[PDB]
Amino acid sequence: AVMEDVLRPLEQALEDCRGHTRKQVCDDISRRLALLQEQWAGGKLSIPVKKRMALLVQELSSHRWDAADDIHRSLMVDHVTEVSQWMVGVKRLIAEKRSLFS
Repeated sequence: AVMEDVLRPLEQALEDCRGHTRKQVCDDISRRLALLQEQWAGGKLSIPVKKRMALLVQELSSHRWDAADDIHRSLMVDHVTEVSQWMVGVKRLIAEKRSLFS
C-alpha cells in the first residue's frame, strides 16, 4: 500500500471529470486531494485507513460505486479524525464520476 496506489487513480478520476463537472467543485476536490497527499506523506495517517483507501480506490477502477461508498462510510464512522479534512472530497469524486457512466 503506497501513497501513489490511491492518489493516482483518484487524480485520474478527477481529470476525467474536469470538463463535465463544475470547475468550481473540481478545484475544491483538487485542494482536498492535496491535503490527503500532504497528510499521507506527513505521517499523520494510520495504516488501517491507508488499507481501506486502497480498497476504496480499487472499487471504482471496477466502477463498483456503491461498494466505494460503503467503504468511505466505514472510514467516516471509524476514523472521522484522520479523514474529516479531505474525505468529503473523495465522496464527491465518487458521485461525480458515477454520473459520467450515466
